[PDB]
Amino acid sequence: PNFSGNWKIIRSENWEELLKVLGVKPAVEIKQEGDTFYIKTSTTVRTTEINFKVGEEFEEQTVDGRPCKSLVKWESENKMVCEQKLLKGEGPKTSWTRELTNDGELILTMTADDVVCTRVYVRE
Ligand code: NA
Ligand code: NA
Ligand code: NA
Ligand code: NA
Repeated sequence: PNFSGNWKIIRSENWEELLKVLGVKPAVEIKQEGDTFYIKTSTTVRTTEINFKVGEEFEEQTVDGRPCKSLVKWESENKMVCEQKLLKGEGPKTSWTRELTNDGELILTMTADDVVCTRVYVRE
């Protein structure tokens, strides 16, 4: 399945704790063509865009905001996983996953050391 769409958030669990264990309502637009992705995430006041291909390193930021090199792999046909490494600093191990349900929900998880936050999106 293909992750393209305009995605609205419907659930969120542990965002502040991801935030509270770390230092410190986004809409998401995805275009996927094969293994190539564009993901734009925005709130009312902030926006960011990433471009990556599965299996190719790229640069982005950690939950707490620090510069990182990322690499995405497929865990299955419906789920991708991303390992991150800070470009400069020491820190918690951070990563994220995105997967699609058969019903077309997009589930994001974000992990910072042992704390996991889950966000769920549907297409609008
Ligand atoms: Na903190
Ligand atoms: Na970030
Ligand atoms: Na952040
Ligand atoms: Na980290």
